[PDB]
Amino acid sequence: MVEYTKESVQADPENWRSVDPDNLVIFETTKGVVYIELAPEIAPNHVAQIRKVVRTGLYSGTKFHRVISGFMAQGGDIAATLGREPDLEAVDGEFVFRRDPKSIVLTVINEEDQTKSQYTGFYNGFPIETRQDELANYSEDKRVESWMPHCAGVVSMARTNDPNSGKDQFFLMRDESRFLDRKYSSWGRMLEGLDVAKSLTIGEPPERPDILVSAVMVSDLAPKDRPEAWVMRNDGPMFSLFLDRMGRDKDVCSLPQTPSVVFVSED
Ligand SMILES: [Mg+2]
Ligand SMILES: [Mg+2]
Repeated sequence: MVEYTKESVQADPENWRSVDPDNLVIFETTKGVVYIELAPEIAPNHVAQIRKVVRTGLYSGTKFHRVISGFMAQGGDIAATLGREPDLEAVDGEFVFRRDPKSIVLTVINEEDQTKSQYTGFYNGFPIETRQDELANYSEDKRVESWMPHCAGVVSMARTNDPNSGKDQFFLMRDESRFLDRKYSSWGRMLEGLDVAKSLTIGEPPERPDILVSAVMVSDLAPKDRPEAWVMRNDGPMFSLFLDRMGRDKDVCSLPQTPSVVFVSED
């Protein structure tokens, strides 16, 4: 809706947060590129797992083997294309995190007095849903339960009925899917490439699935080769204007994603 230049973003740290290259993953697919920001504060062990799997090279060539319109695109089944079970352990479910409301502060969408058991907002460009902050007054850890809801753009971990079976398979959220919330380990967000995810070939499985051609951690690239990503600061005034413009009656998943931009290197 609004295009932001690299110059305008770099000059304005009040409104733009630079993404850590070790939190930035490039998924090159047969429908285009997806840039994912990892969310270590939301799912620390899953974020470590994704870095680990990416760095094995084993995601390369994995299919998007389960793609459901209006839901998600699932990929990352290494065994299916490697031809053998990979040397890879499962990761325990991380469906919620314990948030300190004095430390990790959500930007609310509506400033009106809250009256529900839960609310949503943004932190570092990630959508967040939470139990009420007032519970932290008396909880044993002075924290409250929060999670990253499965809005379009979120990236999460596939699993079986076993909550600890997440390992390699992931899904790219194509549409708001709140029935997944608190049941699947969301761990990242597509800064760019939601449209790419929404274009992956549908099927269970597709006859001829799209492919995750390569995955790269940006921190593993030489400095001059690194794309540079920025995410609008939810607590800054440009985001206030964005909410004004888009509608503050909307829940976090009915808004667009937090404005984000990825700039690739010159030749
Ligand atoms: Mg769709
Ligand atoms: Mg409250």
